[PDB]
Amino acid sequence: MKTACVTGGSGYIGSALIKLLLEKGYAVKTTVRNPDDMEKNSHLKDLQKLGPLTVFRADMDEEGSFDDAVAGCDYVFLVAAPLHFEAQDPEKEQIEPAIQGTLNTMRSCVKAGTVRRVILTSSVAAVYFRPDLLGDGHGHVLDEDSWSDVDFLRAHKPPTWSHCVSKVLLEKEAGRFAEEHGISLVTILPVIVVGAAPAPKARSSIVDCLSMLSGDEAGLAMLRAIQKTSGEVQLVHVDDLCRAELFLAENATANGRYICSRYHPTLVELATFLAQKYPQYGVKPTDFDDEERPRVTMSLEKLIREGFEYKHNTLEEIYDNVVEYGKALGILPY
Amino acid sequence: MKTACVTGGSGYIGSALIKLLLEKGYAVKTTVRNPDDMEKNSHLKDLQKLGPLTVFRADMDEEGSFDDAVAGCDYVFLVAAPLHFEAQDPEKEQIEPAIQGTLNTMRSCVKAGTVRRVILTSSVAAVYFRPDLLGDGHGHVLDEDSWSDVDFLRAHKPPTWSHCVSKVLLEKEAGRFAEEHGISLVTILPVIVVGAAPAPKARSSIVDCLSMLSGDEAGLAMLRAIQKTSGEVQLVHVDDLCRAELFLAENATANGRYICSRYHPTLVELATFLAQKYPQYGVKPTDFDDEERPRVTMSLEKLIREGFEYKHNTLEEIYDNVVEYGKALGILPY
Ligand SMILES: NC(=O)c1ccc[n+]([C@@H]2O[C@H](COP(=O)([O-])OP(=O)(O)OC[C@H]3O[C@@H](n4cnc5c(N)ncnc54)[C@H](OP(=O)(O)O)[C@@H]3O)[C@@H](O)[C@H]2O)c1
Ligand SMILES: NC(=O)c1ccc[n+]([C@@H]2O[C@H](COP(=O)([O-])OP(=O)(O)OC[C@H]3O[C@@H](n4cnc5c(N)ncnc54)[C@H](OP(=O)(O)O)[C@@H]3O)[C@@H](O)[C@H]2O)c1
Repeated sequence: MKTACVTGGSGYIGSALIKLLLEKGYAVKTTVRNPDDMEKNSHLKDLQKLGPLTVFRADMDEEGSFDDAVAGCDYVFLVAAPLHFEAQDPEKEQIEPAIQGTLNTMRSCVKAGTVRRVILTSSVAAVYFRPDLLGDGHGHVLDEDSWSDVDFLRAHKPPTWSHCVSKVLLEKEAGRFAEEHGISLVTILPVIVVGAAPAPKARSSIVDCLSMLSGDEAGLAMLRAIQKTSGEVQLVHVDDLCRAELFLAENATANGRYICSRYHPTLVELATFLAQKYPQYGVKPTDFDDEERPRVTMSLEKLIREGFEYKHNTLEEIYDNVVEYGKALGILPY
Repeated sequence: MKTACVTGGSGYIGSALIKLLLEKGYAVKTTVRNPDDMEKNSHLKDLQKLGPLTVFRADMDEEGSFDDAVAGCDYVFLVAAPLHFEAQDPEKEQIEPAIQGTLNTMRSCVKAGTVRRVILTSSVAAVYFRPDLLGDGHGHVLDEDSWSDVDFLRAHKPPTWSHCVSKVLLEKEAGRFAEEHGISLVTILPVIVVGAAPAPKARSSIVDCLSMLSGDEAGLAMLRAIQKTSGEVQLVHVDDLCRAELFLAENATANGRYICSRYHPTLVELATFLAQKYPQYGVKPTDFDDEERPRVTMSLEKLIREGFEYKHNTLEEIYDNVVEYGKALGILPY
């Protein structure tokens, strides 16, 4: 019956979203950059056994190249994103591409004429950087009215500044475009995403949410930075994120942007849980002892108030299947 | 003018609910056991300044004494309840009287013929005691389908077992009665209640939530016992509880029982916050350095799902005015 597009079928979240859509009885069109690279897209053949799944070549840097994948779709899920933070001149090799790639895909949706709603996958990176509140000494519950401070980040350019900036600006641009062209756009703002997916070359948050077990120094540093800034980390199961995305597509009254987040542990509480459940990795929870900081946390109320239900509600349920995914991926050594 | 009854106007929560009802424009009737006790009831005279407030003499052990107080009321808020003590026969001295006193007030509610809805104040004490969930070493989120285990509590009679049993059995019986007589009954289930109220002789949870500042040994043990069991405590501001009670009376869709809770700190997080904001009391957060424990927490979703909004959402807003209240009561030395 209904048809939907997912950009970046080879991606972590995009692969998970394709599965849900097929299981839910959708015809699905997805885009990858190199449909012939079976090292990254071998899962697509398996996913085709669940329902009608069509693969298209596309690149956010090639204008109009999403025209065919998005043609005929009732819903489009803008999941793919550059995400190459790297360095150099981020304003031009990260921020401007991200903004333009988003507008590229948006134009293909207007040219299709069929798209009843675009669902954009942004990030709480576009929510949390509030230099008027961080450093306050007080706790804060941030909601969807909160936007990361682009001006402050451009001025001081702290590490990873271009990530929050890309997300804020691509979302503002996509929203204006949508209003300009009369197309319905809804945005979901995930926290750290945890869980298994079909993608065979996923890295992304799997590396970070598993870093206590692998000892990956970049994942560990990313977790500690979030905790020192917000007094906690925030986690959501990929399958809840996917269901929330589909929920926003299918509920007519859905409107605006939505935090998607479920469990907010401190690092010592997360490490204690992993050490007890997976002792083979030798986690030492005291490695993560930290002061009790004021909590700058994410409000969970918007999706809930509108009738959505998370199914992975405890730490145990959020980590129900990610460890085996990391092992299969090679992210974990055993 | 809509009219509502609040049982136990001398009490902590009862007084704050009276105050809310008046500000919202209700005609309020309330009960106490000695209307002439102006030391204990001075606030009832002060509250007549903000709206119509009539005081009656009633006792839950005295059949029919609530007839006049609930007569002509659209809503009846059953806040009053006998306080817990340690009895040689908690079945005859506590459990059975708690049931009967609840049914006593229920009868007056039908006999009045006007009562559109009864709001019962129970407690998460009727939710949390789940021997499997508490003992299995895993985290859990309890919701409104969870009931404290009466059979287990009777079989093994841990200290204070009769409190949870009294709340479960009286809620069950009140629900049976309401069905059998055609009166709408909604039940609210609060956690530890924090904040200033009009009552001049209030103790209850004010004692417990200030016990870190006061040194009160029974309060500190109460907090520590909850942390030992659940890995945390659960707090809600008395004004949100009062607004939630009113919300459940005025929304015809409301149905069943509702947890009322908002902020769930560990003891060391609560002590750290109090030490930093109230140094004059010499709180030592390290006194609460617990190994931590699996977290058996409360679901907040039911009231949110049905449209209710909490106003005290950070730990600091939950403690926005209770320290001054404990001083005015003499619970806090200075
Ligand atoms: N995972 C989390 O914890 C998290 C949290 C918050 C927000 N998000 C956001 O959710 C989205 C999905 O992220 P993810 O975790 O699934 O990471 P991912 O596995 O790296 O997915 C990124 C996708 O974008 C594709 N892509 C990048 N540049 C492209 C381009 N120029 N043209 C076409 N495709 C391009 C990638 O394909 P190639 O590999 O072929 O380049 C890939 O499929 C992202 O927008 C992320 O920023 C994720
Ligand atoms: N405060 C919390 O953290 C919390 C948490 C969960 C549930 N609750 C429940 O919420 C309700 C209000 O509690 P509270 O904090 O406001 O404690 P409270 O200040 O002690 O109020 C309890 C009231 O019950 C009245 N009462 C006791 N026996 C009575 C009787 N035989 N007849 C008539 N009245 C009687 C008492 O009036 P007298 O002075 O005349 O005895 C008293 O005012 C309670 O049902 C409690 O179980 C409170």
